[PDB]
Amino acid sequence: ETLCGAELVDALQFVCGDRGFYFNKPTGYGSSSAPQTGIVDECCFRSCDLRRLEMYCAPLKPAK
Repeated sequence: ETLCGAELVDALQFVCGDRGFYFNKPTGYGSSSAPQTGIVDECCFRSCDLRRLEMYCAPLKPAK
């Protein structure tokens, strides 16, 4: 059905891997912030798909 609490973190840990993850979707400057909203709203309170969930993975960088 949905992903919450520990299940949500396990999912984020598995999908994101070494990259790590975050919970609040970015908003961008001099904007509004429905206050601070993110993955709980998208994947726990409601149903989300893999592509949505993967948007909460942090970058990788790299550096050459």
